[PDB]
Amino acid sequence: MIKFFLLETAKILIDIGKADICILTHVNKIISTEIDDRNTIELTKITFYNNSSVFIETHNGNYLFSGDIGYPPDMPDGNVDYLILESTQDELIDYIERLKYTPYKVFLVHGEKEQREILAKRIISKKIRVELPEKKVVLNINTNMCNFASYRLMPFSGFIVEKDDRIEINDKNWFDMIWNEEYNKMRSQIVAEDFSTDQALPDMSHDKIIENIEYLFNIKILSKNRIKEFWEEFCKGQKAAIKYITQVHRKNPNTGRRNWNPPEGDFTDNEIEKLYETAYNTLLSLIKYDKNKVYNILINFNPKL
Amino acid sequence: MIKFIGGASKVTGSAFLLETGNAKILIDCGIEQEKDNNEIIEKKINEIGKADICILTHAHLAASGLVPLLVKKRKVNKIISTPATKELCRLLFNDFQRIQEENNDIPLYSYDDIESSFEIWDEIDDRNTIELFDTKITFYNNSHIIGSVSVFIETHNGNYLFSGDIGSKLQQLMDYPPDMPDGNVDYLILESTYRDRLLEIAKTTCENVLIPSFAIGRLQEVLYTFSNYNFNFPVYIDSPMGSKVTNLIKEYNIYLKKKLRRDLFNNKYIAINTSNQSKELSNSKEPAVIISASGMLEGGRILNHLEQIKNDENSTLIFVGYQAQNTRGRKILDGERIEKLNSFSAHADQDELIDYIERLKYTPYKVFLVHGEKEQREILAKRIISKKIRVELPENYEILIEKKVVLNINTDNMCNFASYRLMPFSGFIVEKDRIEINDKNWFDMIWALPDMSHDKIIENIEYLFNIKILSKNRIKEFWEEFCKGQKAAIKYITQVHRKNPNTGRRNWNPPEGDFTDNEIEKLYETAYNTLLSLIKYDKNKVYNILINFNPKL
Amino acid sequence: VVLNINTDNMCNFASYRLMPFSGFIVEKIEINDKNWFDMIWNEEYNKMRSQILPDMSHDKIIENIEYLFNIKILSKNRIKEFWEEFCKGQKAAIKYITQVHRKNPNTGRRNWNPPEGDFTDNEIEKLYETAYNTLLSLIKYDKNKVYNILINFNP
Amino acid sequence: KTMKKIYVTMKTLSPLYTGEVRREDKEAAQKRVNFPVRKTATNKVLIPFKGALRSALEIMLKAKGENVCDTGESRARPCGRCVTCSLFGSMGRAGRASVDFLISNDTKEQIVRESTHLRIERQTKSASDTFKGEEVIEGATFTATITISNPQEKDLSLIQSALKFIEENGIGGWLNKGYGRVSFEVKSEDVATDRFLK
Amino acid sequence: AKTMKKIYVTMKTLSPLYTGEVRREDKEAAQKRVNFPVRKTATNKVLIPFKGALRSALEIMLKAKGENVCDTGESRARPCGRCVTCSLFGSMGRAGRASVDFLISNDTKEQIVRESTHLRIERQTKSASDTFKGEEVIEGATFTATITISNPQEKDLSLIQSALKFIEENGIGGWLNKGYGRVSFEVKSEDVATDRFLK
Amino acid sequence: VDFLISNDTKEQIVRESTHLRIERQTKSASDTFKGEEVIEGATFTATITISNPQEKDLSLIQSALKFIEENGIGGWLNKGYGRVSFEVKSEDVATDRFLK
RNA sequence: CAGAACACCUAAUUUCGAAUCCAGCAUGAGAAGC
RNA sequence: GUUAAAACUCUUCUCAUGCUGGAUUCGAAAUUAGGUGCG
Ligand SMILES: [Zn+2]
Ligand SMILES: [Zn+2]
Ligand SMILES: [Zn+2]
Repeated sequence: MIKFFLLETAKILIDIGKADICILTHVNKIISTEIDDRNTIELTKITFYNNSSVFIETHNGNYLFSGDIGYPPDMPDGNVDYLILESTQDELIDYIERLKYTPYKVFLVHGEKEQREILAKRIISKKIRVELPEKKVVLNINTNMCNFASYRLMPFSGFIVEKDDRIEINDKNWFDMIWNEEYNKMRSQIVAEDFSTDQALPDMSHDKIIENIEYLFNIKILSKNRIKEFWEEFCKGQKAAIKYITQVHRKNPNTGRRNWNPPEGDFTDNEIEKLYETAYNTLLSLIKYDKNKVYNILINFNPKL
Repeated sequence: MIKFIGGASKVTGSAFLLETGNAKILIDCGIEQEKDNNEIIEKKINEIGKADICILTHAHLAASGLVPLLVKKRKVNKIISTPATKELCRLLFNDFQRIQEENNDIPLYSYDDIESSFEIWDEIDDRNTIELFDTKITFYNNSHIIGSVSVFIETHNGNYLFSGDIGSKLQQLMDYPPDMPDGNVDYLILESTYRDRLLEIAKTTCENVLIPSFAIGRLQEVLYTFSNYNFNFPVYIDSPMGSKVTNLIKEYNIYLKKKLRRDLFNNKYIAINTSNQSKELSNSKEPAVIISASGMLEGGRILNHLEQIKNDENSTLIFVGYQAQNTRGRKILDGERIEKLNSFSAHADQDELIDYIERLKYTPYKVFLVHGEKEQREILAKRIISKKIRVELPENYEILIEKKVVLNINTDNMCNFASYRLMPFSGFIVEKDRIEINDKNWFDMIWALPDMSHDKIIENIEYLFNIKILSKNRIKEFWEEFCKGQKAAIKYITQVHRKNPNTGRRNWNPPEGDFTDNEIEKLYETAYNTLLSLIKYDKNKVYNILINFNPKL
Repeated sequence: VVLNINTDNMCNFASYRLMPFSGFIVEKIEINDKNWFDMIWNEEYNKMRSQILPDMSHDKIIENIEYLFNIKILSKNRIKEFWEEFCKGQKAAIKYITQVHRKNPNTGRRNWNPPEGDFTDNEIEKLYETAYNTLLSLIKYDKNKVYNILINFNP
Repeated sequence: KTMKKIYVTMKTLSPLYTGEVRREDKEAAQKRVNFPVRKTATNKVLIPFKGALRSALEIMLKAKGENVCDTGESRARPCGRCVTCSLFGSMGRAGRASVDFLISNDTKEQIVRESTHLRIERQTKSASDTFKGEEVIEGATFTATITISNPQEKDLSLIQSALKFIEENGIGGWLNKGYGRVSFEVKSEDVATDRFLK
Repeated sequence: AKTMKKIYVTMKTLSPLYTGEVRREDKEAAQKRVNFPVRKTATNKVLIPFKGALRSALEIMLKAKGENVCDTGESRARPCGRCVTCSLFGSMGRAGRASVDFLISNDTKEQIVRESTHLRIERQTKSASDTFKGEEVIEGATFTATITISNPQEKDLSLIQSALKFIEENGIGGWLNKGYGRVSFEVKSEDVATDRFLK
Repeated sequence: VDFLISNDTKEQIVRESTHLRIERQTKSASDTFKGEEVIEGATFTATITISNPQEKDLSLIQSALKFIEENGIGGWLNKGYGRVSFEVKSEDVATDRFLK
């Protein structure tokens, strides 16, 4: 492509950095008339043509830089894909028209706005497209059109998002979706009385708590993750541990299951329910004690916490 | 990015596969007959591979003959054409399969295959842009036959115009000038080339004929030519499938020439229905003109009259179509009265193709000549080169055209909320031929159907919904025919409202109440005018109107 | 700097009174919520285009939602879908609740889940209208109270 | 542990019509027939069987005076305690009797024809409305292999009673006009559920 | 070991087939058109879970035979690690030798998946009480999977084949009680070397 | 060996999913859990830099990638998760390329 | 520049496309060279 | 012009294993192949 001239494929400069410059009239190497007209050079076959023109045959596209035109010019007799033409009027026309295999897109350069616009309109009326010059790729994720003043237009206000590889264009549905996601993440960060004043509980002895916790640690009801989340919910207060054990012990009315891990053994249903309420009452009696006492209770089963 | 799968002579398989990375779009998957090759056709369809969509230009076998075979090896997801092309393909596939069973050739596909091709057969009419796998597809009329289109596919790497077959000036039932894209065309895939005499020899045979036509296009144009010139003797259609195609072009007259969108053939065309009436009209010695479609005198009904017409020294045989090699029609045309008419030609000549390229908005980058005979393709390619346009012939067979999207606004004022670099902007998505976003300062730099008001449409649809004439099923079907396009919905609404002369019944749902005929017919005309005025509205506006009464579609 | 948000539902984490709060810092230095944004956005969405409820007490609402949850008219699926429709705006939740409550003139059915329990038809219609009025009053409250009501029933 | 296999074979005695449910096959077929019949992609004929069996047993056991739930009422929750919930399913437990579709033994072109039905004015005695529907001919043979996972003694008797009620009333649609009057042949056997182990 | 067992499993669908969509975004995007979407790929194919069906089949038949096989279908149940299915499909201690794939179809969703309509006929009055549209996979659709056993024993092909006949008997996924999922299986296994790709 | 970085972000290619545990008798959903997973057709990019390269390193790395194609990458490999396909573009490189 | 095979008349229309449960556990948190 | 200066807490080890979106619902409810004509 050509940047306003640097034409990569290399980075050959026609009249910046890492270039093979080809000066005009009217870096690593400078190519000019040595090679005369009618002779080809390699670098991408480069051939110069007299003006009174650089012709690069690449792998994709055959580029022609014209230079200033004053008199019959000299044009290639092969195949042209891009025609880079200066504009500062009928001389440029026939210079275009008298060339075989008329180019895909021409380029106007080195002039004011009015002359370039007049020549551009004259070339669209000849049915050749023009470009009038004055990076992450951009993706329209949009979806209605208009035709105001012979432009196809859409009234849209939106968001531009910038990632490491692309820039996307999104509407309000994306912003609503991410706002709902972040609102759900923000509201799931707090419970009303975490890490606050210490707050209707059964009471039981320390030795019975040791016996019950050891028995529900042998069979897999009170486990290491259960003691870990129990200690983490106990750190954020008493009511948080109350809410956590009520959530764990909650029997769903639709399925009849609780969040305890089932015991490893041959217990029948009534005994499994007795072990579940035993775990509930044992941990409820455990929330009564001081934090260091509960830490000394639970370090003997979960050494991490 | 386009592969010409057997695109030289169109025999034993032909296809245009435009693979665009995210879609294997397929054009003109058809078979041409020459009259053991079926295995090479089978190898070529297995060589095509998975195609995401089988675009269809026209209803001839050249472009539409291998569609249930692509369904058979299950290589095609969706098959889209015009509705006229869809029902003509129904008639084509049924008749072609019956010919495969009659000639005892091993059947290429099956009747169930034809049906399962119509399971996945979507349809749109002209100037209906669809956004399929980042390719915008549009249909334009190319005047060949009824429902025939040229395909305009805008992919991110370029705009491709698959022209298909182009009509001539002598085509009477269509507009002559073929519709073109109003934007830039990069690559144009063009298919190369291959009336008073009929009336006056009809005089010199009748007052003192047999016409072999083609059932799609040719027979209906002979019938319309005889419809414009009312002479004295009568015309008979002794062709079943030609009569069905004639009835469908009467049904699909909204897809025709604008003058003929108002019956059409102004009666006086006695069509023979059964074979006994055919034997009667064969044995009928009255002076009459018998137009009928068998093709090239090889099989069909024509052959009931052939013997009677052949030995008759007063009769004549009017070849209005081309006779292909090793057919009985060719064997009677060469000599091994006989008249041949060359004006009845659906295919355009070379000068009409030069006209087709010249009224593009931009000169195309490369004109890909594909089908047609070799020498005509050669001389046509030389005349394209004389117009300074690139040609790639399929025997002889490259820049890159990227449609880039530019921001053209400030991106420094950006923030973070959810690990996203978002910034709110109000701008204008200007679309050049390089989609451009541009701020409001740029905008300040820049700056048949009846007609009813919106509230009248709302109140009339609400009234007829309460009266049960308009229904949720009716609104859903009308929305499907309207998402097809405006003309398909026009045809649907005209077909519903039309009163059957033999029975006196309209396809509208009857009103619930104590309405007397006159009130019932006035309510039917109210529904007709209301839904035509709805047809005149914009598609999103039609959706917002119809979502109130039918909550789904 | 002036906050344009009422400071309700205000949790108690130690000696730090707290609210998770999402919003925009407008430097006009005002701090408004998403609602101002939508009234802003539709503003440009009609401007640039131009250039080219009942009352119920908060005790009554939670009592009615508890009663309808016990007879399974207001299910978890229903509370969740009402929450997603309420997050898209008041008008979308109004349209969704009107769609759910709508008696189809052909079938005679509403989109509510039928009540669990032996009820007479008139009482079933009263329960449907009770659900309609309760959720219609739930549209009237702001988002932070309508989640604090619905968190107890569908966590 | 055993399982019960009930190989049922339907012979059609009065013409059968079960409507096509697939929306694509419907809209592909609603330009030729106004009432398509239910068809496989392999061109066989499909009849639902579980719903008709459950409806027959629910109607009969409700008439007998048993404590069975009515799952035909709109958005009805099955109880999970009755005989029909044990056999065909409830919201907590799946049903023991896995009931297959009635796959025809013949292709559509051999058992399915295209009939034209009318609607005649009572005063005029003239054919006012006309329509076309696909129907299954008489003598067509359908099959199913009803599989019961945890069988009791009465389940085969209930299946045979439900099949006799289907022979009484009919399967498929258009039952009041006389469509779907069929006959069933039953071959029952108890099979070990470890019998494919080798 | 030095050998591995590859069982290429080809499924032909004989009855209608349904396996419900599990991705919440895709299911919620499909509930505006169908009440029961099919579990579908992002490359528009159809995938079916296959390890659980084989494990359930083998556990039912081996529990019926009398073998000491655990039930990992019970609520939060742990596999013991000594069963044959524990050696094949897996246990909490060590992973299973058999590496069962999803059943990816050989055809795209627009060619095998159709949208159908089911009803709820009331027992009296014979009317349509409820009506729901669900997606299904047609009969004759072909699915493919590869079961990969890392340490083959003599009874690995036989038990996989017996589980495949049980899946043919009872159905692979979805509404198995209404007649959905009755399918058929072709099996082409091959013991491949573990060092095959090195060369 | 570099981490396999996806080209797309989480809203494009990561979907949460419903997975089940079903009782073998009574055929009822016993346990339910939600798990995020990466969709099919998503592409990932890695760069393996081999210093002091021997002759067989490309062959061994390509053979290991065929083994990952046959077995899988990530978790839940027995259930069918993580079956992928690799494409390798090797390039011999002098270490002094940055020293311009 | 391609398919081609005793009489009619009709082969239309409508309604539903929803509801509900579940989304939990468990184990591992270390070594060794420099 | 700092008891300075010189020296990279480096190497080794895949969040893996166990769990099937399953269960509950019949495309059926409306409508004569009628009329036409002499064994
Ligand atoms: Zn043609
Ligand atoms: Zn029950
Ligand atoms: Zn085990």
